Amino acid sequence: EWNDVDMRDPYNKYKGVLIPPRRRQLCFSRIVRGPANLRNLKEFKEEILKGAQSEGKFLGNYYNEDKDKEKALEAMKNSFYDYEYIIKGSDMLTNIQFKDIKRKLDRLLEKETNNTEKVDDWWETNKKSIWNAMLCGYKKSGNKIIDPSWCTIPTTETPPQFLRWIKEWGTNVCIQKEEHKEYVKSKCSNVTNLGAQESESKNCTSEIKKYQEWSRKRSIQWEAISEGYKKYKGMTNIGNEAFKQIKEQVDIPAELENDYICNKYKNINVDLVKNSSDGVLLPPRRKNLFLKIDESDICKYKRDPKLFKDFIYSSAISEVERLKKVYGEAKTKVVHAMKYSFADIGSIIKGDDMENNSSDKIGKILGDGVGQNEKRKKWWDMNKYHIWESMLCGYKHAYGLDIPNNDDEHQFLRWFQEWTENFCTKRNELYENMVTACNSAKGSVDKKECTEACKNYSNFILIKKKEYQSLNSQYDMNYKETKAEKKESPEYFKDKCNGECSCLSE
Repeated sequence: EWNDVDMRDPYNKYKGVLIPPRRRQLCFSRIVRGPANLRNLKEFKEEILKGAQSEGKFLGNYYNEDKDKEKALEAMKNSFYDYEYIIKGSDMLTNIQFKDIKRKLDRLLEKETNNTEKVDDWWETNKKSIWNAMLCGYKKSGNKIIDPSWCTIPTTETPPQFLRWIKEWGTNVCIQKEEHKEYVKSKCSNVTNLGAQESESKNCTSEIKKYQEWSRKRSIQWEAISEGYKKYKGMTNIGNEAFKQIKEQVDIPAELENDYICNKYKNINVDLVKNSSDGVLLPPRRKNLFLKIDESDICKYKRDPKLFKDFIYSSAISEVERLKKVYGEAKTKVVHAMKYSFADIGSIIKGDDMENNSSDKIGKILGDGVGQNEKRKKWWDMNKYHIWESMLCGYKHAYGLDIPNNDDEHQFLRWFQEWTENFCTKRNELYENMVTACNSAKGSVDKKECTEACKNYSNFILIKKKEYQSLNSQYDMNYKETKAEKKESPEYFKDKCNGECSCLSE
């Protein structure tokens, strides 16, 4: 059981240390101390060896109790890490006299003012002895790295003790969280079927709710331990909120009744907007999209998908970098352009939209179908999340989080919505320019600047019909019998914005 107070009381240091439930209970065969005054260097070494052998035996018995495909190895490695910390603490731990008195007696008996190098070498010798305690054990008896007639794992080098403790705590907390998630997902897995009533399996939700609060108890506790580490360091989610929140799978029945990660983008480092249109218009981004065909990596994609993934990552990073440098400085228009680029990339990578090179690339990489891109959809979602995190890091570094639901809509419909938005922006800009140009001004015209001011707007409106013509063709795509119209087209345009379609379809 998670006994926070039970450890806090004897610790008397306020540190938030919580051992796992399996590592906490005990094996009672071991005795805290045997002989009272029968203490000698050789006798003390023998007693420590016996304790280590017994501990290994109980670890093996527990692993046999588990009998898991991979949990056994994780428990084995954690046991070695914990015992290594205990043996080579070389500092103050939660031991009354388990190490201090032994070290004092060893230093007093070995020689007058014995050095700590002798104790360190003795500890390393004990580690070697615990490694060799198998005594050429049979392959069947012990489970280790599988080799012909020799099932053993190589010795693991000891990293820094501070980093080693950080890693052990992280692995413990993670393993706990995956185990809790597996337990919650196993039971009450099916919620879509007969999930209208919460009382049918409400308990399961309560369980996750309990887990949720337990997760909270972890979070603060984790923070506490972090603080302690800050003191001792003296020389598929978006952020930490996901740890406190619960998976979306439970949201269906749950309806209401420091910067190390951010440095990965840096570690992985390495006129289009002002172009004027001259039967289908060319979008400013898709016209100069970075989708160059590389025939030198065609065979590599078939041989090692890893190279293809690395190429995809590099291309995405380069495209996002060039886009951010070419956007400008205005926050709102820059974010709108980023959303437009994201929609364009999602559409292109789905293999659904007039481009032959993209279709050939998709076919060569996987030979995708006409419109089946579920794996492509998930890949696009992951790439969008990665690009969003990279852009957040870039913006934070340049100037000192969750993706909005507006961009999460269908890419095909969002693409027309963003056309409507940019058309409205252009209309407003032209209106303001024409009002400011010569509105205050009044046979032959005296100022030639405004002779071509308003007319272009009409020509632009003519382009509108062309777009409307394309819109008409787009309507033909929606006019199809299958899902011909979920809700009326002009009213759909009006309601497709959260206040941004007031100037749209007016």
